[PDB]
Amino acid sequence: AVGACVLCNSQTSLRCGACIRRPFLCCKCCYDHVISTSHKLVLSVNPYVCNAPGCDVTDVTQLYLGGMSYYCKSHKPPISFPLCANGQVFGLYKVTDFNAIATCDWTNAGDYILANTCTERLKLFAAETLKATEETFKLSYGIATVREVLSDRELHLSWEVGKPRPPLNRNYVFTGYQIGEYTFEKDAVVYRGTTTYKLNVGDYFVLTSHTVMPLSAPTLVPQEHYVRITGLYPTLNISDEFSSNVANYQKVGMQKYSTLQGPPGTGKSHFAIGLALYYPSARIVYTACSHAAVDALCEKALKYLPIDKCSRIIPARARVECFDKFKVNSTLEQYVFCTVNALPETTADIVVFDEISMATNYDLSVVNARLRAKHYVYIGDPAQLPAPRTLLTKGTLEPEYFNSVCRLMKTIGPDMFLGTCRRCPAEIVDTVSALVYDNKLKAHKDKSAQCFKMFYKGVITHDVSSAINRPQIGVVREFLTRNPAWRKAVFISPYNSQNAVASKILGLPTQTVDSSQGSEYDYVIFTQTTETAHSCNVNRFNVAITRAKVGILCIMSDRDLYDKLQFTSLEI
Ligand SMILES: COC(=O)[C@@H]1C[C@@H](O)CN1C(=O)c1ccco1
Ligand SMILES: [Zn+2]
Ligand SMILES: [Zn+2]
Ligand SMILES: [Zn+2]
Repeated sequence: AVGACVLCNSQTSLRCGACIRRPFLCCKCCYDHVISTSHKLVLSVNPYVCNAPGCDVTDVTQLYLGGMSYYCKSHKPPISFPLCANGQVFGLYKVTDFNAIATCDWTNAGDYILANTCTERLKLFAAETLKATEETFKLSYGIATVREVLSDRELHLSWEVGKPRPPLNRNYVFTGYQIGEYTFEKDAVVYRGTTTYKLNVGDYFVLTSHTVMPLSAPTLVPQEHYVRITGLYPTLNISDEFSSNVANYQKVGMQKYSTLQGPPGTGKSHFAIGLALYYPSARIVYTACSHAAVDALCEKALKYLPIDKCSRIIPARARVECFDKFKVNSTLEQYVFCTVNALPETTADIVVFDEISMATNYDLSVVNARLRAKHYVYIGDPAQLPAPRTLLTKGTLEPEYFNSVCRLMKTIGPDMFLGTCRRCPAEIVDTVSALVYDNKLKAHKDKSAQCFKMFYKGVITHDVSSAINRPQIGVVREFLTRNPAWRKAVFISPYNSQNAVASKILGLPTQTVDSSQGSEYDYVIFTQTTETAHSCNVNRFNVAITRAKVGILCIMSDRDLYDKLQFTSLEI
């Protein structure tokens, strides 16, 4: 019970017993906490509760010190001192923002704003607290039981009465019972098992709530600026292919950490892998939150880096199919590609953390705790999608509040910015450059004259809360008959239920805006489906239209985003 104050580091025997994390609070801070919030239980070796038998007084403001013991106003001895007095709570070794983080339910955006504007120790407190709250919320959902098995990829479920049903999509991974993790999509429903198993009737599935470990390392280490490249040894013979990033690679060796903003198709993977060719002796650990982002770094490394010095770290609890061309789980190889949740405890000359808009402050801290590096490089784009905040229902979370890295990129600017989009036809580059990049993103490709927009509200239907717009899919079908080259297009929408309907009617491969991030396709057909804050989110809109290399067809619902699209308008 002897620890350090989460607000001023002063040693104390006190912990808040009403806080879900039970943080150590010193005498000065513990008082300021209990007197301002509903939190009145204070813990030490022994809790601050009335020692008199049968007495249920646990409020520290109603308790006193009777010799070396604690009693309430009804049981205290004549010579007794209040525990709460003189701006302090008695203990050993004798904040407005800490109060709000400790008591908030994490359903408002203002909660996440505070979690990113507070001090560094409060960012960790905020991140463990939020993650613990997100986990305890998983238990609130009802158990799903197999009623009947139709085929190898379709079934019917029975839900627990009195408990809400969790939204059916890929963002919700059930744990089957220990018969492997499973996922669901919309009485015909689709079952998806990680471990192949002959679907058992009666066997149940439950969202496996994982334990929230405490945070020790900061989100960002303290920044250091050096006079020369430190601990890294550059080449002189540097491939012309990567010469455009030499000044930026040197910037990386002259700072403890650096931020890189890379809009879609500006060369982020190319920069990440090229940094290994610039410091050829350096041991680089490549990390991201998702397996897809780590796999995209593996694909780029396979093309430029020696395969024998690469290793893809895969957790023994192998959830989904990932990169197979490196030696698996060899932590000591020069190049280690691994998700944040699977990071081993090791050191590196450079740590590259990719897809930074998808990281939370919890992930930022874990990386600093498992990896001790000479240099840390954060790559991503705050104009792209953030990690889903399952508890957030009220307010919109702005890019400067995604995490510490995003906050820096939106306030003091990124250290480096990849200014030329090489993927998209100019119509798309011109649209997103004005929308989210302050006109600083430039097009490399010409206008393709294959970027179309159509304003068509259709009819909005719902599969619970996930939306469907069948008339917008009907407009796509009409378009495909008249433009059969577009049959090679990927259908994209902000809703999985819209995607499910379009998969059956159009036969095109399907992808939500959120799962399309990081990928590129020749042709994209996007239906906005609705005009909600979700389908109108500028970061989501930016990701949606920057997936295309050649052509895009946008069937729009919102007049605003439709008018901003610098595309050829279509009629019907
Ligand atoms: C990369 O951006 C382009 O290619 C743009 C859009 C394309 O339609 C024409 N273009 C020109 O730069 C240009 C200058 C003079 C005549 O055209
Ligand atoms: Zn304190
Ligand atoms: Zn508390
Ligand atoms: Zn009492």
